[PDB]
Amino acid sequence: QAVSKQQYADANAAYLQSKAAVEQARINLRYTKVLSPISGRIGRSAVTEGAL
Amino acid sequence: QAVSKQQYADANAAYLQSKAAVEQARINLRYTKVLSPISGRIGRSAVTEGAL
Repeated sequence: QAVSKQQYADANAAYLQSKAAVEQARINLRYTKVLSPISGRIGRSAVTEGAL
Repeated sequence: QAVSKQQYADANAAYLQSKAAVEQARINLRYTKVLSPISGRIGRSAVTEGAL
């Protein structure tokens, strides 16, 4: 009873939001490495280095 | 003349302060019994026993 159910709610609420954010962060970081989907034969790179 | 006007003043002074305090005390006590404003179907008590 040291704290209202509301407070604990808001708390666990933010906690979930965070855990969410981190997972999304992790995924984006991982992609800073664009790997090849299949094993075929790649050709020209339509995208140039240092491009956006 | 058995006592200065000052003394009687200070006296009646405290008396009023008291009478004041009591009334305020009375009101707070009365508010400890949370009554229903109207009649009808009440819902879920968004507050649990023991909770502040």
